[PDB]
Amino acid sequence: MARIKDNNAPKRFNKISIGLASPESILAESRGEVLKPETINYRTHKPERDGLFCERIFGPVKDYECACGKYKRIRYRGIVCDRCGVEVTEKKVRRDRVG
Amino acid sequence: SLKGKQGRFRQNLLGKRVDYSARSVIVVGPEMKLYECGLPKDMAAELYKPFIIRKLIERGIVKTVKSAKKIIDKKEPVVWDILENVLKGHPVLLNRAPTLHRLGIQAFQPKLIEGKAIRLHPLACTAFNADFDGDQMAVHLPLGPEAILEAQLLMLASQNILNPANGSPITVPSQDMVLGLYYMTKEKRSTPEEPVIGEGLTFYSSEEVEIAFNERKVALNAIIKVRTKDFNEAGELVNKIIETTVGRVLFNTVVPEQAGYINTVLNKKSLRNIIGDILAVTDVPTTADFLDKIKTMGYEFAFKGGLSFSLGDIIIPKEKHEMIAEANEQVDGIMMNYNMGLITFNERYNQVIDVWTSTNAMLTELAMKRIREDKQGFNSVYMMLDSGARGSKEQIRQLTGMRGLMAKPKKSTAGGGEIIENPILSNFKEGLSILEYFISTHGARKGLADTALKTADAGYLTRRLVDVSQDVIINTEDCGTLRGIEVEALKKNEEVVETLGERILGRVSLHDVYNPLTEELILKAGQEISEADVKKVEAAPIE
Amino acid sequence: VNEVQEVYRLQGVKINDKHFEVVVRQMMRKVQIQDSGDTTFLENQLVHK
Amino acid sequence: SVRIDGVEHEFSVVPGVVEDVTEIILNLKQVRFKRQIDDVESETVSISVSGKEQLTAGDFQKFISGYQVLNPDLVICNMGPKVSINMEIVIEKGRGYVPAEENKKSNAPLGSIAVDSVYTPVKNVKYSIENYRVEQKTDYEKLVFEIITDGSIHPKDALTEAAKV
Amino acid sequence: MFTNTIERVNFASAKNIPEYPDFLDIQIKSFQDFFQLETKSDERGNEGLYNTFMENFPITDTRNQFVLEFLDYFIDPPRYSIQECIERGLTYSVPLKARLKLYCTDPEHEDFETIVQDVYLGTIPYMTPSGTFVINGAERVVVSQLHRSPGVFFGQSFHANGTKLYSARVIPFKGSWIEFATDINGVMYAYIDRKKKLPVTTLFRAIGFERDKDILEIFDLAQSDYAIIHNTLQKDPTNSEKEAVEHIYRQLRNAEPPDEETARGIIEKLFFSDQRYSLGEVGRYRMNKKLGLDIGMDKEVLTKEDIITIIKYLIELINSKAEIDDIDHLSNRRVRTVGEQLSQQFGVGLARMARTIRERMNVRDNEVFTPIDLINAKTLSSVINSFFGTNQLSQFMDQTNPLAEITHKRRLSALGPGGLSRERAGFEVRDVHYTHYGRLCPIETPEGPNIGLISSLSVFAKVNSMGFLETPYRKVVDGKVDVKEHIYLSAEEEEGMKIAQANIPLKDDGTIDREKVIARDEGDFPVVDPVEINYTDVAPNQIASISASLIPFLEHDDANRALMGSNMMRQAVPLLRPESPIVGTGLERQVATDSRVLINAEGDGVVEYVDAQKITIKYDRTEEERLVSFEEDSKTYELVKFRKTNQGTSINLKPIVRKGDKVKKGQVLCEGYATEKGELALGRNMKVAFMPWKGYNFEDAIVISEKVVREDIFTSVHIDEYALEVRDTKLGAEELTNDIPNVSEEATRDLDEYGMIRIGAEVKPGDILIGKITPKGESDPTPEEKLLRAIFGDKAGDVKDASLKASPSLRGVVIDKKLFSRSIKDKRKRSEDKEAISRLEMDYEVKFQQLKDVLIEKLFGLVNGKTSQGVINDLGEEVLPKGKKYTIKMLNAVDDFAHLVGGSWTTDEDTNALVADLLHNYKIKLNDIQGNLRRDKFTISVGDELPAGIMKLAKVYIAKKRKLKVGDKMAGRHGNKGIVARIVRQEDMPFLEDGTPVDIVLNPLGVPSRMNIGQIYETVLGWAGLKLGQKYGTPIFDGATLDDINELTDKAGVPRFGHTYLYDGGTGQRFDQAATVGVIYMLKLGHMVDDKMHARSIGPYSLITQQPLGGKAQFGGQRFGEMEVWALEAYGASATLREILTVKSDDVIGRAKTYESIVKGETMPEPGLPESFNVLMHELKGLGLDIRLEE
Ligand SMILES: [Mg+2]
Repeated sequence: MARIKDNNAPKRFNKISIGLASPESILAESRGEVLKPETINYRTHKPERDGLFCERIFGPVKDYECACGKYKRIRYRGIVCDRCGVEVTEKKVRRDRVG
Repeated sequence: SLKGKQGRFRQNLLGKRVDYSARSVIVVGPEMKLYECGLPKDMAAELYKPFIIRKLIERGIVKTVKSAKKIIDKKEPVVWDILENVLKGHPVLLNRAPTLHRLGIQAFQPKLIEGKAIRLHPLACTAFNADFDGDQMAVHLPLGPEAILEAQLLMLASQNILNPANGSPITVPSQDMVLGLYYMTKEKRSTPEEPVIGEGLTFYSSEEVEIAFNERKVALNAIIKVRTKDFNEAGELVNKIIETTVGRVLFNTVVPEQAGYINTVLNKKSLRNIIGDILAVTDVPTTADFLDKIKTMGYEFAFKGGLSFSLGDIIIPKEKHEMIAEANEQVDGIMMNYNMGLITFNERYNQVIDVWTSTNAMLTELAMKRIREDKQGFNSVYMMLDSGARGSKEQIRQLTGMRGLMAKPKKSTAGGGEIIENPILSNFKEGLSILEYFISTHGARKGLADTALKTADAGYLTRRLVDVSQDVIINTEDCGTLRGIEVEALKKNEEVVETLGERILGRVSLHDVYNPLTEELILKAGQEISEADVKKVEAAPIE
Repeated sequence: VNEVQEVYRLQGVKINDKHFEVVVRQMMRKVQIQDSGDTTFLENQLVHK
Repeated sequence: SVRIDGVEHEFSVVPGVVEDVTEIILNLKQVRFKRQIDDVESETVSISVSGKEQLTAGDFQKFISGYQVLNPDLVICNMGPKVSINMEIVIEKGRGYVPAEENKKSNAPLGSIAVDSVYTPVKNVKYSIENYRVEQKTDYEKLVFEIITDGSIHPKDALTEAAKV
Repeated sequence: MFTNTIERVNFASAKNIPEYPDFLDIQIKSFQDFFQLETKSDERGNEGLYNTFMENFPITDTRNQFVLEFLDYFIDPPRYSIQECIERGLTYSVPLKARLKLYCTDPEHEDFETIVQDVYLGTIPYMTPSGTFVINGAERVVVSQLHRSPGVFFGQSFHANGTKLYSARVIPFKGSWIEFATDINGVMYAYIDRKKKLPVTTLFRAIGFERDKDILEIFDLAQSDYAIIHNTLQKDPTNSEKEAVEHIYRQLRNAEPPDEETARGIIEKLFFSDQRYSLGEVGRYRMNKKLGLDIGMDKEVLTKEDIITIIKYLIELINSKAEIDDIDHLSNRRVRTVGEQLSQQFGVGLARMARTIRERMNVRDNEVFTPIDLINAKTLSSVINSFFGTNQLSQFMDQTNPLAEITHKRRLSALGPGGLSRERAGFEVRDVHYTHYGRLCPIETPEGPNIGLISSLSVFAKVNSMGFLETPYRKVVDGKVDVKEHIYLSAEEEEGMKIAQANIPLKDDGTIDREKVIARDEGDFPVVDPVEINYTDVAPNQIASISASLIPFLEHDDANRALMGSNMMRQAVPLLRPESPIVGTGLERQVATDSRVLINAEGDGVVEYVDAQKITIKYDRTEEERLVSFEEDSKTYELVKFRKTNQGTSINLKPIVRKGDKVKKGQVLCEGYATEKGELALGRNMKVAFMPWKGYNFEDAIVISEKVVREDIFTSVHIDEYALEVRDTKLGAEELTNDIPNVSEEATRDLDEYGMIRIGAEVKPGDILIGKITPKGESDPTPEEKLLRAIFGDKAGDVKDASLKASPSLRGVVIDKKLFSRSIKDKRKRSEDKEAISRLEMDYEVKFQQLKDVLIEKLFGLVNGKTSQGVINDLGEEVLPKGKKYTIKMLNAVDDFAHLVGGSWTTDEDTNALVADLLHNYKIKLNDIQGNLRRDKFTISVGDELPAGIMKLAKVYIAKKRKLKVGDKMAGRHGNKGIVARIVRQEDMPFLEDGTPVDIVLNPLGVPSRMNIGQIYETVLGWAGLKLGQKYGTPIFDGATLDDINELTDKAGVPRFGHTYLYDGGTGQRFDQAATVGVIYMLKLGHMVDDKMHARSIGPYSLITQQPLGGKAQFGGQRFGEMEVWALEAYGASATLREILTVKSDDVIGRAKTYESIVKGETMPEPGLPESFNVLMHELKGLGLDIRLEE
């Protein structure tokens, strides 16, 4: 399959700036808040909701499939499921979304 | 997750594994050119897979990448036909670990070959420190046009003739090549037992010399007279009759013209100097062509001579027993002198060591003389040693004379290893006794352990130097400083080790320099010191 | 430079002096401050020239 | 190609036979053939030998029609008196050496084992050059040729074919 | 005379060479001493497992009410054979059963009957007859450890200020270390476990020297010599025994003692308690010898006199009146054999078992229990299995060739637990010592980081009971050598003795025939008269190992090249047709015989039947042996055919004997596996010419003829074993089948009903070998998948393809398939199994009855008409009445014949011995039949044994016939390694005046710099032998001389030194100079090009780093690290470095776009951010630092 053109253009930069992180900045970059200390369910191996591996905050584990399975395949790209709150997108997003 | 050797910085950012890469065993492709490497068919097919796919879709044979992959996996002849064109103009990069200098990665033009081993040009071995006893090399394929041009114009083997450390040539012929060139360029004089064909003849040019050699009317090592171009005392190119050798004429047939006439017996040192001079007077491509031609000539004339290693070439002197006996009587004299209290224990030990080392030196000299005068200097072992192809004076001494004194393995914390008063009398031709072999095992194991343990320390020193010097990059053409360094000839113990011209060669002059005797402008401020300026300075009384 | 080059020379290896000169230049890029004056720096501090 | 009944790969063993299938294959590689019938380029030979204590190349002769075994004394394998050996060999024409990889036919029946083929008929060629005197000139050369063949081609015919090439 | 024995012309001059000690003694003898299986129960000596049980028994509870006593141990036949264990991936183990007696000593518990019961202690892995252990189906060797001997060593160390520091270290066999060391201030301290230092005067007070007067009376306080004691007293903070003991308690436990008794007890348990501290016999002997004390050997704890003597010796050591101990001296290095290590592991396991038992009977005081309820066999089984599985000394067996095997079994390792580490290994330990002569091979040691740390035992060396190395010498009196007997001398016994070489000239009476003879005296080699000799060497090859003893003309080769050759022959691949060297040493036959890989005849006999699969021999038996043994006179041996080794090589044994041949004990029955006709044949004899060949032999490259490939000279067979385990998962049980979804019928055509590739099928890269389907969680099929299902009609179930596939470099033929399946115990299946066990029990009981009445017949035949003296059972019951003549009826009245251990049968001692042997063989046969019954019972009940969680184990064997090709590594026996550069046509190869071409060409430039003339000598002598049709044996230092080779070449018509004029194959012109031509013995090494070529465009990527994977098996790319990046930076290759760091390694979008652009011919996309930088940025953001990319 031809890889989708990720329209997030490679950020051109020649300078690296560092500094203290404001709480407002952390809230702006964060995709959600983590309430429960549980990581996954030991039986179904699915991530617990609002956990350290939750799919509503960090992204779906399976490509183009929501947590509850209501929406599947690429045809629902960009849609957030009303039942589980998980966006239908690539698994690669689980490397960039921050809580 | 950040600090430490296992943090992100030093673990996942400074090194990585790459695609479009390969690795196999390397074999010698002596028929190849300096910029060419032999590439096995499977390796080339896998590395150049997307290019072959592109050409398959362009040819209309397959409309999809899947069908192209199916065709490539079946190894059809059309795949080879396309790969032959794809290889052209698309060099690969050859790397052997450890990469101690930048010559550890070089660009070569790939050629399809049979088998599963990569073919390497012999002249790149010295730069790669690669032999053919089981070594492997990694193959890296540049993709973009910038990378391909970068490889062709900076990393091509033909462009990397010089050593960046000192500027001396690094693609110097070695072993077989040097031995063959030495054999061809050596002279042989006529004797009543072995007359030399064609000695004393005069020739109008190299053309008649080649005609006579091909007609077998003149020997390869015959001393002849030929008329050809050579520099005169003024530095101009004129014809003159010069006494030479047929092999030397044949060698000069491929020498670039501007270098004059080369009329010396070829060894590794003289060959390096000749390549340096040729590159000084000509351009890099001409020097590369010269290197290829002399490589082929040396290989051919080493093959034709059938130069071998036989027990007859290892001539143990007939006087070996007599001087061993004389050393034994001298040691007995020292021992009886000690027993009567005339000398001390340390004095007796020193005298015995002196006697044994004098005997070893005399035996080495006698053995070298015998092997040298054998067959008018055409003994194969002597030709191997004198040319610099392989072997040293000490190794020939061990094969012919006596292995000599050995150091004890004692664990003395204060002093070093003491020398055994009884040396290894026997050599490898005569065979060592059980005791002598057990003695030599100590030194063998010590050397292996030392090398294996200090390679890593040398690597750590290299890493620290790279870390401290990485940020030095030539960014401006001239900073206009009036400050400089005053350079003089390096003298150690009344001996000039580095000449003034050699040290100042390649530098930029601070101020103008005038000849103190003739007031001529030798050097201009802001100008590079070329070789001609080096000669002018060496001629003038400048220190 | 002379000492390092002599040690390398004893083993029969020829390396140009310019490499050691480049390294020694980086080895001498800092100064030690003896009096801060009114400046931002601190006593016995190593700073870039 | 060779197919021994009950043997599926070259790394097996025939019951009652001292030599494994690998040694049988290496011995079969050494059999030499001389053409007896013209225009015969390939022949399939079915061999069934029983009641013998030793299978020699001459035992193949009763089944081969177009070719003649030049070394019938070559022992293929040692068997027991109650061992029955049923093997099928294919004889073809070629030049030089063809490895067993190239001899593998995709339409071959199951159990067929391809073998290396050394097709060369000449074992040794030795030549010498001696001076020859014609009238007053002693510089003329005389050539002597000594050729050792396997018997498939006569030395004179070998010289003629080399000259033809 | 034997028909198939190779006769070799031996050039040896040394005489009276005694037989080589068995090369596998260091393993087999030690293990037999450990277990004592062949020894009868009443004759079992006090060594090995019996002492292991004695030291841990009897086990008594805290109240001394229950006593658990050990009586005897018995071992059952193993549940599986060696071949079965290798095939099934199991450990060759034997069950252990122990007879234990339990009784209660409390009179309040008189109702507690004494219980004697046989307790199954678990499975113990058993050693193979070849000296190996099969662990998890793979052979392993417990390499002997060379560790520091128990005792006290006086060492000297230098402080940072240069002051000399003297120390005395006592290491026990079992217990804590104690070290007496001096400081920079002249005050010496005693270190306990190196934790905290205590002045030794405090220890003296603690051990009973309360006052300063007693301590000074110890040393009789020459005052300047003993000033250290006065300084230590001055630095002593204690004055009485109580104060000293309390201070020691505070220093050790970092807390105040609750009372004086516990503080004293800590010292007592630390240094004077048998349970916690043990010097051992070796340690006690060494300390008694070196300290001049005469303490009895029965005391294994430290004593006051030992401490006083050690301190006195240290004081004189400081005074330079004593010498420091050499750590590398082999008196100070002791060999820990396999039996000793097994003894330690069993001791630890039994200690844990004893503690568990003690806890249990402390809990079960008022309950009636049996010893079975007290013992968990897992406690011992887990310890032994952990030692065999995770310890460093239990290493993977080197099974490339018999030489490698026999060298591995004779290897001595200084690493492992209790040894040295590579980082702590200095130059001194790695060095060769003078005590290595005849004990450790000075030539054979691995190259790299392990040089000197891994050593090989010499040919004649053995390990004594104490664990030190001895090598045989011949005693000399008044210059006369005793040529009949030899005495083994240890390293401690060799000090002060002057030793001469084995090949010294003797008269017919044994007197030395030299005026002055070189002698070995410790580390020096002085010259002495024949009167001054004490001992002499025994064999010329006494210093060399087995490998170093297989190099002809080794005395002409440099020591480094000898080392390389010794290492390289152990890498020689077994050839399809091995050929014994024309120029050998003569050790090949002994190596093949002692390797025990070849089937050896157990006795004199006649072969009945010879086949590629089995050999039958009717062994010659005497009449009493027939009367006493239960077995038939004919024994059948199954030959090993195409068995995979650890390194992938193949073991193929072919019988060399014919029908009717006569054999004797020890004869080799089969050739193969790098052996030919009973001699080790690692390679092939090859015609060689030494000349440069057009530069194709440049820099150690090798030019070879096409006749090598044509005639299969260097063709070898390798076998690869691939295993696929089926497992029960959460989504369901995995299945093996040929119905693999999304796979064409062509790819599965070779698969059977179980998904396994058909036997004999050709394996090509990517072919399916074992088809496996993993159940898939319910997922809606993709529209493409649904369309494919609708079109092709394939009923693709909810399973995923997980079939094991052929690697891209795999090409071969399947030669074996094996499938072990766990039986699913269903109710009907359980009932059927129960009925099967019932029927098997009836049949086996019939078998026991048959065995019993043949017992009756043989016993009656032995004792017919004689009187019974009373034979007592193990319970003391007298079964055969004394004074009654033996009758058939009364012999039929004995219920159990396996348990008569007491009483006498007849007056005739010969008859009694015959009856005892008959009963012993009956016990063996009954145990074998019982083990067979147990094995079939296990087979019916559980079936194939598999690891937990695995229902079926599928294995497929693929054989690879690998011919010699360009890139393959060949090497001689003299260190001349090389790579085949060109396979040259026989018409182009150099040929002699006779028209015969040479077979291989070697570069003459490789010899003079490496000083290996032994290859030259071998070349000439091999040419002489090939022309004369002879084979030669060349012992080292006593081998063929130049004059002998010259005579042989003159007889063979070979030019002297092999110097002959060759002719070019291409032009026909004679070469200008003569070349050295002859026959050299060449080996094919395992560094073959088929396993080393690798190429990747794209492939799998890693999880976290997203980098391409590494390794050939994973189809990964090469590593491009820091130094090569420095090279790119030096070249100024900016774009190449950028492309490599991003779009070839970890730019996920960039690599795909680059591949698409290359395929479609578009301009290359700009590199993106590497994933490693993304990870770094994400970590820095998670750590709370705001990082932004600014343009
Ligand atoms: Mg190498």
